[PDB]
Amino acid sequence: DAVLELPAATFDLPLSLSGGTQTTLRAHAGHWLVIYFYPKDSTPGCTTEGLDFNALLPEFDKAGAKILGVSRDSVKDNFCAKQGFAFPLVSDGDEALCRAFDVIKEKNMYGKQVLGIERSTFLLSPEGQVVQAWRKVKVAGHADAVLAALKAHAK
Repeated sequence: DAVLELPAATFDLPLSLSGGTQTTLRAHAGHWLVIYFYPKDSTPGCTTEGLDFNALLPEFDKAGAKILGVSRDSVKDNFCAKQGFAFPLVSDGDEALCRAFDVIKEKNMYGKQVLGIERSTFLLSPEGQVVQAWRKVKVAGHADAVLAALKAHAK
């Protein structure tokens, strides 16, 4: 079965691409979609997770999937966004997508409780079913694990 049920409206939330234009999940209907969420407060983790997926992108493509990286623009490095991944990065400006996937969590930051993204990834089928989820992700080996899961489901 599916491991998560998304509200249908999630699929037409307008998502801002790092370049300025927009996309939606519906635009990816018909192929597998990996959606990974990353917190803003860890630039090295952002960079590495993104570069790992970038290195595997041709393999993802052959296995019938696209990748979307998602975070939320916050006033509180640009280094990660400046890397140039060959898959889209989106800024979820109002946390609508993040909240749909339930990835916004409370964290303690030096005393202060704050809201932040819990690093998490979801694999969606060509028809939009969430077939597998990963939460509070350890970056090491993660992109490989997601690729392995995709091949197990799609083949």
